[PDB]
This record gives sequence, structure tokens and C-alpha cells, in this order.
Amino acid sequence: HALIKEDLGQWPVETGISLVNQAGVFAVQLANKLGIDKPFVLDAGSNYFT
Amino acid sequence: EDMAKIYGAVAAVSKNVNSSVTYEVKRGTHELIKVPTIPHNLVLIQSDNGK
Repeated sequence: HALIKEDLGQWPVETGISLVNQAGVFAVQLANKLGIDKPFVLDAGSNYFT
Repeated sequence: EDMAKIYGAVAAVSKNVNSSVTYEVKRGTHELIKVPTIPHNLVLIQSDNGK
């Protein structure tokens, strides 16, 4: 048996309060992890071999 | 960065919601003491000859 797992981390969620407000806080941290918070242009063209 | 500040401020407001209160109900309650003996207040008076 084998499987492929995508690990985006663990984010605690508190009940009794609005979920969307907590999502916004975690959204900026998620963008920081993926490196997409600041304006960027992808250069992966040279990442190849023959 | 300024978006994290705005999002943090909103979450602070949403977290200001109150859940419940807790208190003790003790008014009207008093402790009880225990009396060990029964007061009779009786004395027997008898003459010397017993008549």
C-alpha cells in the first residue's frame, strides 16, 4: 500500500465565533507559506534536464 | 501586512462575545447547631420525715 498526501499544515479553529474571520487570518499565513503574498512572476523555465 | 492587521482587528471584535455567567446561590442558608440535652427545669422537694 502507498498513498500521496498533500501537507498544507494544521490550523486550529475555535467554535462559537465566525469562521470566516478566522479564515482571513489563516489566509495571509497560508499565502506566506506558498510565497504568493507579494507580487511575483514565476521563472521555472530553466528547471529542466535532457 | 496591512491586510493581516485589518483581519486581526475584525477577529478581535468577533472574539468579544460573552458565553455565560457562573455564581453561587447561598442567600437564605444558615448553619445548624445541635443541642445535646433537653432542659427539664424540675426539682423534687421532699420533707425530712418524707410525709
